[PDB]
Amino acid sequence: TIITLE
Amino acid sequence: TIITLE
Amino acid sequence: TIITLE
Amino acid sequence: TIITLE
Amino acid sequence: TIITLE
Amino acid sequence: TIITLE
Ligand SMILES: [Zn+2]
Ligand SMILES: [Zn+2]
Ligand SMILES: [Zn+2]
Ligand SMILES: [Zn+2]
Ligand SMILES: [Zn+2]
Ligand SMILES: [Zn+2]
Repeated sequence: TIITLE
Repeated sequence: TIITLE
Repeated sequence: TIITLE
Repeated sequence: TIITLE
Repeated sequence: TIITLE
Repeated sequence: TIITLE
């Protein structure tokens, strides 16, 4: 699982 | 699962 | 699992 | 922002 | 921001 | 910011 917030 | 918010 | 906030 | 995975 | 994985 | 993994 990948969760990314830039 | 990939969740991305830029 | 990867969680990233820049 | 809310991201939830159960 | 809330990120939750159960 | 809250990050929770149970
Ligand atoms: Zn993954
Ligand atoms: Zn995936
Ligand atoms: Zn991983
Ligand atoms: Zn919110
Ligand atoms: Zn918040
Ligand atoms: Zn907070």
